[PDB]
Amino acid sequence: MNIFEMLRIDEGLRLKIYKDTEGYYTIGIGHLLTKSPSLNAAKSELDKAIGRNCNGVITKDEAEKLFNQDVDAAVRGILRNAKLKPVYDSLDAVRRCALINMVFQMGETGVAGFTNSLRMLQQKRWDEAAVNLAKSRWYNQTPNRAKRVITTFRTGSWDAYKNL
Repeated sequence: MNIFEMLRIDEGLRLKIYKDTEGYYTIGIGHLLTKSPSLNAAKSELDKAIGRNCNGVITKDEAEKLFNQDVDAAVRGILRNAKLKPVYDSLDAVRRCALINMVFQMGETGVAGFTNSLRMLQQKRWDEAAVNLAKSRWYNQTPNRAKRVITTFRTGSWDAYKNL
């Protein structure tokens, strides 16, 4: 398993504009288009993103292209972030994937807000950190996904995704 396979399990693939768990306009593999309530604003962002007139629909090809960009941006954001970088560097390969997953879902900013958990992950206090991560809006709003990510941090293995 790798980051792409992991995210693709968590996000799914939709070739038509759709709404977030959050109600936001999205397409592809969890590519947020706009936080704005207009389908029209979303359509406009979509065409801007792809470089063609899409009329709200893309190909698999285009979806994966956006996906490659989003993953690349997530990793680069982590590396540029003063709070994130140190944690990332301290982690093993599997756990690194779990941090990347969080960043992709919630953005650099959102994750950098989990001060106490970050501290515990750096210290390699896996069980403690898993309990602290669960105490969040994130876990209450998307519990099955959060619990997959959390197990990943707890165990350092891909078991949560084996099932799936």
